Amino acid sequence: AEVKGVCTEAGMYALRERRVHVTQEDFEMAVAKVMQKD
Amino acid sequence: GSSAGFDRHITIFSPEGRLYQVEYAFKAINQGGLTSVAVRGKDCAVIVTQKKVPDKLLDSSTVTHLFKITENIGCVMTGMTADSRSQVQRARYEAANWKYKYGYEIPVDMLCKRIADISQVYTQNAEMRPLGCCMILIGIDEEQGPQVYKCDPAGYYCGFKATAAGVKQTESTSFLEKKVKKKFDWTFEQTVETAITCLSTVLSIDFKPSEIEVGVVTVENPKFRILTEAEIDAHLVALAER
Amino acid sequence: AAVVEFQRAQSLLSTDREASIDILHSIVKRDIQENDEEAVQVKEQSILELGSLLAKTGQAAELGGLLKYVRPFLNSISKAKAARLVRSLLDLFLDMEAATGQEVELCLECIEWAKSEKRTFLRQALEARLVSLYFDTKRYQEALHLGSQLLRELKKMDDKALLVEVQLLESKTYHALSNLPKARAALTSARTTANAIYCPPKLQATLD
Amino acid sequence: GYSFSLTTFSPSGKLVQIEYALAAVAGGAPSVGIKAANGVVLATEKKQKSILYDERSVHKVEPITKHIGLVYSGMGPDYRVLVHRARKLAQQYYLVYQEPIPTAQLVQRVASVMQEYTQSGGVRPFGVSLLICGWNEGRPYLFQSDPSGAYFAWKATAMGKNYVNGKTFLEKRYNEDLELEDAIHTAILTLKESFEGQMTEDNIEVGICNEAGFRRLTPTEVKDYLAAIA
Amino acid sequence: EVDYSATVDQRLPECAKLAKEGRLQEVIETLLSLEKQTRTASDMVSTSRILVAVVKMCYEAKEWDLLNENIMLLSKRRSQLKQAVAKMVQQCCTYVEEITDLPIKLRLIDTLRMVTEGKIYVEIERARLTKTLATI
Amino acid sequence: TGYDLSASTFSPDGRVFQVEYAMKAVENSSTAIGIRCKDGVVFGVEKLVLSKLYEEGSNKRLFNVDRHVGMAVAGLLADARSLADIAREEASNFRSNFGYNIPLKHLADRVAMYVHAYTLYSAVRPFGCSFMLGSYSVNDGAQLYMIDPSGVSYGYWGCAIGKARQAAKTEIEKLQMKEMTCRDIVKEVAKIIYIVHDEVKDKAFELELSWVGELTNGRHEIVPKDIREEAEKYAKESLK
Amino acid sequence: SKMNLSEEVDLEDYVARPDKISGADINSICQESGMLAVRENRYIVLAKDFEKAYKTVIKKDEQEHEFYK
Repeated sequence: AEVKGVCTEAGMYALRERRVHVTQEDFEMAVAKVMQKD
Repeated sequence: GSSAGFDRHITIFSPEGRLYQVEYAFKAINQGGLTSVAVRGKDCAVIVTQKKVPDKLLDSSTVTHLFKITENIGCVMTGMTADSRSQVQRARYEAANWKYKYGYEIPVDMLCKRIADISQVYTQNAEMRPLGCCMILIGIDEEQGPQVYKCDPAGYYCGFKATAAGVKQTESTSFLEKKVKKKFDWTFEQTVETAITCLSTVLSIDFKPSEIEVGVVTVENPKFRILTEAEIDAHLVALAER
Repeated sequence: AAVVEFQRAQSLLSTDREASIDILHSIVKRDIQENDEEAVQVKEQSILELGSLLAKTGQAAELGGLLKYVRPFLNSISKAKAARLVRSLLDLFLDMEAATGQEVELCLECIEWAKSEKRTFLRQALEARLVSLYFDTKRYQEALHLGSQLLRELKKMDDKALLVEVQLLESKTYHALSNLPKARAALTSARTTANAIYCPPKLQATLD
Repeated sequence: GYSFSLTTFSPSGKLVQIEYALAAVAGGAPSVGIKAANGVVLATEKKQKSILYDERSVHKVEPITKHIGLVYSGMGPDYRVLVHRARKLAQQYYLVYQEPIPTAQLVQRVASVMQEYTQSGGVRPFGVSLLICGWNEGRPYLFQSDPSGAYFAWKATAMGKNYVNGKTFLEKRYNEDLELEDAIHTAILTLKESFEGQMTEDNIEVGICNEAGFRRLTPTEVKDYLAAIA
Repeated sequence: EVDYSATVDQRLPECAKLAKEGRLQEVIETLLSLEKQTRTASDMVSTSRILVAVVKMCYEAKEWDLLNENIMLLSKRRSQLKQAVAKMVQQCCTYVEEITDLPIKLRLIDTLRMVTEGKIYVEIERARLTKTLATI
Repeated sequence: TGYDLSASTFSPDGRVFQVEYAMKAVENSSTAIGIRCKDGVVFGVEKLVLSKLYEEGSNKRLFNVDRHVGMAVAGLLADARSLADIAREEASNFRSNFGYNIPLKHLADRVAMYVHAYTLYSAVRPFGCSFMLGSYSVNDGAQLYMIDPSGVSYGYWGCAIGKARQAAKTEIEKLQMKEMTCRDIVKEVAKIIYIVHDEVKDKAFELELSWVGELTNGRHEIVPKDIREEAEKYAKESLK
Repeated sequence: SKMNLSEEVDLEDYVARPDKISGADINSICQESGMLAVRENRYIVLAKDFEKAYKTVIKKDEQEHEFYK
C-alpha cells in the first residue's frame, strides 16, 4: 500500500508542476514524502 | 483512565501507569476548604493561610494551620487536619533527630526531603494510604537565604519563589506567577503584602485581622513567629490605604 | 578591576563605537594569571562584544586578526565556550560581505582547529560555510571537492537540513560552471532531501 | 504489612504490574545517555510547569560516587529512594573493599533492589528507569535499569517520553569515535526532537563523566553547549 | 455615592492661595490625597475639578516639568474615571494653544498625545492635538 | 463500590469513608455537652437507661483520665473506654517521664495521634467514639478539647457530641460562658441537656455531671449529688 | 491583523506557550483581548489585555501531577 501510494503521490508531483509525464524526480519526491515525512 | 484490578483501591499502577490512590490524596487536600500561600523575598519568607471559625464556641486560638516545626523553621498545613498534625509531629521528630545526630539545625530542603521520603513509602506500600495533607516549610538558610518548599502527598518536593496549596492553589499560582514575572526582590513588608493580596484577590474576602494567619522568617531574626492580630492589622491597613 | 572597564565600554556604546573599542581591546590584550575565574569570564564577554561592535564598524584587521590572535586563549576556557567563541567570531566576519581576501584562509584555520579539537559538528558547519565562501570567490572547482566530501559525511549521519544546503551549493556551483544536467541532479538531490524533513522558511526559500 | 506479592504472572506469562510500571516510565520526562570514547553524557528535560518552581532546588541528575551518576525517567519520588539506596550500596562496597564501587557492580546492586519490589509483598515496582553512567578501568560505562530489574549496557539510549524516536535518532547520529563534547551536542539534539518549546540553560539538566569523575554541568556550562545547537 | 462635593469646594480655593504663595509640591500632594478619596468614591463632578486644578496649578506656575509629570501620573492612576481625564485633557489642550514657546509646546503635546493614545473618550482631543502638532 | 471497605483506600473525591462511617456511630449516641467557663470546665452527659435493670452509674460516659483531666465520650462505649485507658496511660507516662501533670493541649495532641493512627491502615478500624477532654490549672487555665474519630483536636468554649449536638450547640451559644463560673454553668449544662432530650423518642435519661475548676483545686470530680439535684431541679423548671 | 494593536504586544509570548489550543481558542484569545480594551473604553488592544484574555480563555486546570515526571 505504501509502494502504491508512492506512485499515486508521484503523479501528484507532476500535476503540481503542470506536467503530463511523471519523471523520476517525482517518484523520488514521492518516496521522501510517503516514507520519511509520513 | 483505564483500570485493571485494585489499581483504584491500593497504591498499584494503572494500565496507563498511574497511581489513582496517590491522586485521590491530592483531592483530599481540598477537603478542608482552605488555601495557603507562601511567598519568598530577598531576605524573608512568609506563609499565609485563612483560618475559618464557623462558630464562637470554637476556641480560635487553637484553630491554627501554622506550626513551628523548630525555632528557625515553620510550616503551613493544608488538607486533613488529623493527617496534618502527624506530618508536623513527624517533621518535628526528624528535625530533632537531625540536630542530635548531626549537631546543626536541619536545612529546610532536607526537612521535607526526609518527609517526602516518608510519604513516598505510603505511595509504594499498599497497606496504608497516603497522607492527605500538603506541607510548605519556610525558613532562613545559613547561605542560600530564605527558602520555601512544598511537600505533597506523593513524595514530590521542590523549592519555590512563591507557592500555594489548597482549593485555590492554581488560582493563586497564576497570581504569584504574574508578580514574580515583574522580578522584584521584595522586602519583608512587600512579601507579606503580596502574600495577603494573593489570598485576598483569589478568594475576594477583604480580610479582617482575625481571618488569616501570617508566619514569617527573616534573615535579621532567623526564627519562626506567628503574626499577632495587631501586627497583621498593620499590613491590612497598609493594603487598604494603597 | 577588569569588570569596571566593561561597564565603561558599555557606557561608551552610546558614544563613538571606535571610542569603546580601546576599552574592550585593551582587555583583550590584557594578560591573565593561572585561572582568574572573573577575568577570563570578562575577557570572553569583552571579546564577544568587541567582535560584535566591529560587525558594525567593519574593520578586517582587528576582526580577522582577532581570530588569529586568540587561538592561544581558546586553550584556556572550556571547550564549549571556545567553540562558541570560534563560531561567533567567524560568523561575524563572514556575515560581513566585505571580501577582504582572507575569508577562505581563516575559515580553513578554524576547520583545522575543529579537527584538532575533534568537534565534528562544528567542523561540518564550517566546511559547509567554506563551500559557500568558495562559490562566492569564484572557486567552483574546490567548492565541488569540499562539497563532495561533506555530502558523504552528512549522508551517514542523516543530517538532512545541512545536506540540503550543501546540495544547493553544489547546484549553484554547477550552474555557474554552465553545467545544467549536473545542476538539475544536485537540485533534485536537494529537493528530495528537503521533502523528507521540515524545511525552515529560509531553507525552503533558497531551495525554491 | 502485606506479605503477599502484588506482582503476579498473567495467564499469558507476563508480569502485568511490571508492564504498567514501564508505562509510567514512558510517560516521564525524556532522558538521553550517550557513551562517547572519552566519557559518558547524561541529559534530561528538567522543565517545570511554572516559573515559581526553583530550578536548582531539585536535580534530576544526581551523583552516586565521585565517578558514578544517575538520571531517570518516570516518577520523581521513586528515583530519590533509589538514589539513597544506590548511595548506601556504594558506601557498603567502599567500606568493605576500600575502593570506589565499579559502575557495573552498582547497576547489579541497584537492579536487585528494583527486582525485590517486584517479588516482595505489599509493594509495587519502581516506576522509573535508571540511566547509570560511570568511569572504571579507563573505560566509559553506560547502563539502564528497568523497573523489572533487568540491566542493559547501552552505547547510546533514550528513555521517557518519545524514547522510541529518540533511540532511532541516536541510531543514525552515534558512532564509537564520538568525543565527550560531541556526545553532549548529540545528547542535546536528542532531547530537542522530543522537546516542546525552547530549551534554556535551566529547563534541561546535563551531567557528564570522564577520567576526572562525574559532575553535573552548571547552568552556565549548559548555556554554552546550547549555543552551539543554534 | 458619598458625594464629596462641598468638601473639595473648601480645599480648592485654599490650596489655590498656597499655590500662588509658592507652595506647589506640598499642595498637589494634598490634592492627590483628595483625588484618591474622590476617585475611590467615584465622585465624577468632584474628581474632574481637582484634576483640572492641578494642571492649571502647574500651568499658571510655569512648572512645565511638573505639569507633564502630573499629567502622566494622574492619567495612569488606578481605576481613574474616564470622563475625569477627558476634562483634564480638555483643559490641558487649551494650554497648548496658549503656550507659544515651541520646545515647551511640543513636549506638552507629546505627553498629552501619549496619555490620550488608544483611548476613545479623548479621541477628539488626540486628533485635534495631532492637527496642532502637524501644523507646527 | 469497594471504596469504603478500608481506611487505607481513598475515595475518588479524596475522602476516607471508613472514618466518616465511624463518625456516624457518634451521631447515633446520646448527646454529651461540655462548657468552658471562666474558672473551669463542666461536663454534662445525657445518659439514657435502656432498661430499668441497669444500676444508677452503669455505662458511665464520664471518665477520669488523670487527677486533673476529665473525659466525656459519645459513640461506641467500648472504644471510648479503650481510648480512656490510652489517655490514662498517656497521662501516667507523662508524669513518669517529665514529672508533672500533663497539659491538656499535649494530652489532646497525644491521644488524637493514637486515634489518627487507626485511620490510616486496613489492618485496624477507626475508633467509633468522639470524646471531650477538660482540665483546669492555675497556670494554664480552663481548657476544653474535643477529639473526633478522624483525630482532629480543637479547643472549645462549648462543645456537644452526639445525636443532638447541633441543637445543643445553639443553646450553648446563648450562654456568656467566658464570664460565668462553674456553679452557674452546672445549672445551664443541665438545662441544655434537658432541652435537647427527646421524651417521645428514647427517654428515661440520667443526667451525668462532672467538672474541674478552681472550686475543686484543679481536680476533675463528679458533681456532688446535692448540687446535681439542684441543677436538675432548675433544668426541669426551665421546661415549664 | 484585523485588530488595532499596540506595538507593545508581542504575540511570540503567547505563541511560545506549550498549551495545545485550537484556532478557535486563538480567535477567542484575540476576541477576548479586544473586549477588555472595549470595557476600558479603548480602541487599541494593549499587552495587558492579551495576558488577561489568554488566562481567561485557556483556563487550563493542571490535570497533571509533578510526581509523574
